Amino acid sequence: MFRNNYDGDTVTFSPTGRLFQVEYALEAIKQGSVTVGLRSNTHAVLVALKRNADELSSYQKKIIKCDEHMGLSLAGLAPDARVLSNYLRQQCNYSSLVFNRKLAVERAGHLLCDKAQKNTQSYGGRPYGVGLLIIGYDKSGAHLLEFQPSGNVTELYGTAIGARSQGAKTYLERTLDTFIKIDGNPDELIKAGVEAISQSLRDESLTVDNLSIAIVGKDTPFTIYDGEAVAKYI
Amino acid sequence: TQQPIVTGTSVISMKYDNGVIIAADNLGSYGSLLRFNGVERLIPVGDNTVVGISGDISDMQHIERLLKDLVTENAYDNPLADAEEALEPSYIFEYLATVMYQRRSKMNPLWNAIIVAGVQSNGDQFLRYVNLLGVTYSSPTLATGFGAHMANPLLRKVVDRESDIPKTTVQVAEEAIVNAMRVLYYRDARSSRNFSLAIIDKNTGLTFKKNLQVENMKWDFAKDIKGYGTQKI
Repeated sequence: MFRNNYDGDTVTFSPTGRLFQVEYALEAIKQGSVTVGLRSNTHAVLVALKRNADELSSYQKKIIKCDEHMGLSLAGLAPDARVLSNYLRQQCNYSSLVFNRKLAVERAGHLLCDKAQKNTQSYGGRPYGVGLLIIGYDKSGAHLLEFQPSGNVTELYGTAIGARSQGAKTYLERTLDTFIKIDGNPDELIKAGVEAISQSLRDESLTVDNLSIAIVGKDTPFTIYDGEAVAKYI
Repeated sequence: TQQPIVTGTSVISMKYDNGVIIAADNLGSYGSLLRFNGVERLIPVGDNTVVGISGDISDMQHIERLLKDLVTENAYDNPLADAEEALEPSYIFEYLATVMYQRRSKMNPLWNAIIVAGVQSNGDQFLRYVNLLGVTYSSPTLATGFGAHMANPLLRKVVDRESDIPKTTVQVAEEAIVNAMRVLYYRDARSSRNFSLAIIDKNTGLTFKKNLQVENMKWDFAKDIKGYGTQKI
């Protein structure tokens, strides 16, 4: 009731110093379907649940490659995800052309942060209402980052975002000690991931149609598995 | 730069079994006036790279500053700036090559020839050239300006093909370099007797030697050269 007076734009603090437009943006992510990210010391993996509109439609892509050694998964506003991942593609590319250097994942996260931040401090636009899980493999090894609408980017061993994602996130906390040690064994890291995302299913099952998987690592370029490519894990 | 004013002559360089050597004299000329004599034209970037520059000294100073800025920028939010995520010679090169070609293409060159020397993280020697045209090449030896004409032929007798590299020691390479510096002093009217030398070694790191002097010259025979044909005394 009181919140109603302070939530009109991203350029207005509430009397307790909240930015409700940024908080609302966070809620946009919960309208997306679940996606999980996790990693060991050799590989990083994404798992997504894809939605269809009905039985006549395709399922929507959730995973986007940004470079040979980097890509992401999304939950939330699809257009936002298109804008932010193109931006990442450009930054990776710039790093390569000018410096002959693969963009570090940590640096990718920072660039992403700064771009999203600007949308939260000026009148005219809105925060990005999408969540991103970013995996990569650079000179300092395997990485997983989570991006928030606030711009804030966090480095994690594992996480989940989107609808019903708490289950997977709990499972990843619970299994932490195990999955981070899955080195030189990519299919096993993938199995851990599929298992995690499974904790977020409510009366629904993983199929060759709805399950999307991505992996990157040492000697392993960012690869996206869909369709029959995911069957061995189901 | 539309035309060079203060200038440095040859930079020369070669690979050897465990690293690279690069040298350049300490002169800044002003036409035919030997104007400045403590001009350092070798530019270490971190512990793994040395950038040697010839040509317009104003443009050289501008490039120096670009390089320091890279070092500064690379360190921002970079917990491994002194390690895994330090600048590689290959990054410094690609950056400069990009800059030189851009400036050529705006008809406003940085009026220089540059050799970038160092060792990559995997221990590989790095040696590559770029100039005011944006022209780039590698070779087991590289030399700019006058040094391309007299130092290269000397240096290639040591490392003639890729296979000569692991057969070549610092000691041998350094001797070859110094001899070439003496030869340039003999025959380049814009050379100085004083020079700097840097070795970048996969094991021992960067060794920067300032204030070398050309030594052991032959002038002896000059006492016997009289007239230009028929004159006997």
